[PDB]
Amino acid sequence: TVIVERWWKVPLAGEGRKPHLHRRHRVYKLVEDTKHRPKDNLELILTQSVDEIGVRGDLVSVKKSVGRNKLLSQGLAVYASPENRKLFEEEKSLR
Amino acid sequence: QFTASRLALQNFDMTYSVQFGDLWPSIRVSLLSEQKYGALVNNFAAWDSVSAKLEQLSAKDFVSEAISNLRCFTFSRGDVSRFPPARLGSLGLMDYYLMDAASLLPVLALGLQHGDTVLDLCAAPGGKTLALLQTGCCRNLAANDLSTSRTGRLQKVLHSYVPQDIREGNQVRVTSWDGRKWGELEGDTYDRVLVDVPCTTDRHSLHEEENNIFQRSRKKERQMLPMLQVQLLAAGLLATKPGGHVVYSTCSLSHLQNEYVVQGAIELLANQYNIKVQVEDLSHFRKLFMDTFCFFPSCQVGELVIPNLMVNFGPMYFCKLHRLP
Amino acid sequence: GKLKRVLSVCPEVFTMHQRDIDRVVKVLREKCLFTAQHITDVLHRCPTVLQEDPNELEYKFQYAYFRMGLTHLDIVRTNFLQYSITKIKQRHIYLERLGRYQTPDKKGQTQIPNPSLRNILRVSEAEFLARTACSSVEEFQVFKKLLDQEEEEE
Amino acid sequence: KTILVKLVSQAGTGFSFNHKRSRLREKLSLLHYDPIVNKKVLFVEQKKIRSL
RNA sequence: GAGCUACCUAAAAACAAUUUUAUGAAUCAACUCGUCUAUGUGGCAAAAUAGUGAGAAGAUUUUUAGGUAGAGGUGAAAAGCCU
RNA sequence: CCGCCUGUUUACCAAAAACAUCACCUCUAGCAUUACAAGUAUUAGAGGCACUGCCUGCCCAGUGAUCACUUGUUCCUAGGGACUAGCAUGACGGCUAAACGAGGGUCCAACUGU
RNA sequence: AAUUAUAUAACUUAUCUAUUUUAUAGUAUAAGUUUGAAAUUUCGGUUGGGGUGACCUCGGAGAAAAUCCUCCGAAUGAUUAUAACCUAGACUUACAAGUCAAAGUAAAAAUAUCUUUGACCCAGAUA
Ligand SMILES: [Mg+2]
Ligand SMILES: [Mg+2]
Ligand SMILES: [Mg+2]
Ligand SMILES: [Mg+2]
Ligand SMILES: [Mg+2]
Ligand SMILES: [Mg+2]
Ligand SMILES: [Mg+2]
Ligand SMILES: [Mg+2]
Ligand SMILES: [Mg+2]
Ligand SMILES: [Mg+2]
Ligand SMILES: [Mg+2]
Ligand SMILES: [Mg+2]
Ligand SMILES: [Mg+2]
Ligand SMILES: [Mg+2]
Ligand SMILES: [Mg+2]
Ligand SMILES: [Mg+2]
Ligand SMILES: [Mg+2]
Ligand SMILES: [Mg+2]
Ligand SMILES: [Mg+2]
Ligand SMILES: [Mg+2]
Repeated sequence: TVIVERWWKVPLAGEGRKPHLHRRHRVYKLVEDTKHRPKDNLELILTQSVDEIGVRGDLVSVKKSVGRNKLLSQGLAVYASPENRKLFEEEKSLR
Repeated sequence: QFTASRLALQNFDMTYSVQFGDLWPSIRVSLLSEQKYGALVNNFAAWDSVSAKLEQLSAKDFVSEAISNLRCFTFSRGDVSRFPPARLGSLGLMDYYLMDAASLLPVLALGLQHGDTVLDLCAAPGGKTLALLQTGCCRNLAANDLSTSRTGRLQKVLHSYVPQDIREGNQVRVTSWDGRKWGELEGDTYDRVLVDVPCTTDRHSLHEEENNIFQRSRKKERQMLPMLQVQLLAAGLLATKPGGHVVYSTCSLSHLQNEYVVQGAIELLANQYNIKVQVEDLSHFRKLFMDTFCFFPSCQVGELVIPNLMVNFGPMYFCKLHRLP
Repeated sequence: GKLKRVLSVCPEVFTMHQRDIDRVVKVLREKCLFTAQHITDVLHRCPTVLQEDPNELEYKFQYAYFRMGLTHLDIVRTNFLQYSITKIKQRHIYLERLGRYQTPDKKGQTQIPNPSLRNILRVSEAEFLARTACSSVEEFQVFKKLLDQEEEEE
Repeated sequence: KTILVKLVSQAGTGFSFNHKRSRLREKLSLLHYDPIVNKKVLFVEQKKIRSL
């Protein structure tokens, strides 16, 4: 997402009121474009055996592209939500 | 919309080509290209130290080699190496003067004799003075320049090189008055006098855009140059004592500004004032300096020097005139 | 046959990346205003042009177009681009200072007939100095060094 | 040509004043009044400011 | 705002007599245009009238309906024309 | 004299020597479902320019002569190789050419209240 | 001419997909670079009207306190044993800027002579 910032100051409006804007308050400068940020990883718990990643019940940190396109869409994995973690850990312990 | 330099080039092509015939291409190329400088030691503090340093660089004094009070170091034949900039000496004077070696010919061939007095009619900053001051072992001297700022420029040069004690002697006096008017003031005063009339400065004229004699406004000034040159030469001829020597020097190549100027001075001197000037041959001088200088003997009067790429030290024209009475 | 000569002189034409080939062609078209047929002629005649980087080919062409007053056809006919810039400047500048060469005027006329381009470049230096310029070999060597100093100062 | 240079007090104080010297001669050094110490002390050239 | 004018689309229409031939040929009406002179100049007319002139089977002329719109359109280029 | 010719133009001060025009020349483009075009290099678009014949036509690498050297352009180190034999100039003038014109001039005859 | 220019045309780097064992393909977008279809804005003064020339600030000399009157020079340089702080009273002057200086205090054992540029804003440098 593109994030912008005013060049010109906007005077304070008050507590319940809204500022009145002028045509000079429509000039912006770009502070950041989020698409260029370093990428993160996605946490998932495997539900079925898969090559080179794991077998079952093991949390895996994967690239967002792979996790959203292959594992979750095909049903091989589930979100590492607190509830999903709790169910899988109990099954592992009993096993 | 021709620039000043283009006008200078156009005028030279039409005339110099005819005068010099097949040599014009050789002369033309050697002007537009780089010039060669010759280092002249200051004697004084730099008599020994710098001369050894320059020799270690293989730069060789042509005057010293020819003799085999003036020593000027020059590079080998066809050597393009430059000279390092002048450096400040321990004693408080500048190490050496870098100038066009050919510019020193009028001094070398002036036949200096001890116990004399000399005048520089028009030497604005010229080393022709500073070099003379080195030659002026036993000579009172005087300097005159038409301009004001250029006169002060000379005095600054004198400070850097000439030690004060010598300057304190009356040998160094600064004046700025019209040369022709100066003739009336001091008639038959000095044995030897050097008159360097303002010339076309062809080398500078092409190179320098500013204050070029070939500008449209200065056309009248350019046209009248020969007449003014004659007036200055005649005034010096009167000023020199009976039996004195004078030398007429110019930077230009024009036949009009070299032979006609001197012939008019001799003719004007010959008739009106009942005086005779007899020229002194420099042919032997020509042969001695063959190695380091390039020239052609066609000119009836004077020893004109031309620029050659092998030895790019031209152009210098200098004629010697001795007043017999 | 055109491919045969190109392959022999410039074996890397196939290896070169797309970007490199396009820039050489684009310079010849947009900046040099060469026609479609001439472009094929130049590539076949002097394959080494492809190796040469841009911003040097453009300078070489403009040197002839403006300073030397040559035309598009003359450049193609004589294989001007084949020669090195150092040779062009060393010889042309020497003649110009001597007064033996003149840039054509606005009208397109020259007071003196200019020397043929083949005599300037194609012939050997010894013949070029002896015949085209009628100069001395030593003078040219001095001039080359003097020109080198000027470029260094530039 | 001449160059403007900054002479710095060698008293341990930072006091300085600007002087002129020709670029041909050597670096300058001088005696001058130092207000903070209230004595005459040496000032030695440390930096070049501009060319005039 | 293209009912005037510029160019285009669709559907229609007119061209006698004479000589040549077999045609952007010829003489000359209808019809289209507007060379030259006089009258007129708040005129019959905000560009006309009277004579005299150019073309007249063709790149001809004419009717009906539709299209292109102003930072634009149209132009056998007069910086012409678009109430 | 100018323009090849029939045509066109400043509605309301210019109809012409200007614009267009057959002819000739340069440049750009290898392709489909709304123009070009239901088309494809003898095609399409953009631009210049009278036609016709007639003199003037020269940047092929030089000399030997399909052959050897000398050049040139490149590399590998002043030596050593590689390449240049699958091609081969051009730039003006005087021309007009009969016809044609409400074009701009000169002249003879006739004619007349100019 | 100055200022811009996701008109087009190219590239490059990311982003998103494919593959590939790093790798070449592409690309509903963002950031750069290259071209420039266009867009907004302007046309110093005195010299008859032109045409070439010039000239516009400060100082010196003549006319003598006028001039488009007659001339020369300046946008520094050299030497300096290094020239502080504080403060009566004055010159010059539309404003702005520019000159000279007693007493007191302080360093030393008092002034460097030659003799001529540029406001404010806004950016610097170091301590
Ligand atoms: Mg209609
Ligand atoms: Mg109608
Ligand atoms: Mg009929
Ligand atoms: Mg009409
Ligand atoms: Mg007719
Ligand atoms: Mg008719
Ligand atoms: Mg007809
Ligand atoms: Mg027109
Ligand atoms: Mg007009
Ligand atoms: Mg209207
Ligand atoms: Mg016609
Ligand atoms: Mg007609
Ligand atoms: Mg029409
Ligand atoms: Mg009209
Ligand atoms: Mg007509
Ligand atoms: Mg009319
Ligand atoms: Mg026409
Ligand atoms: Mg007509
Ligand atoms: Mg008659
Ligand atoms: Mg006091």
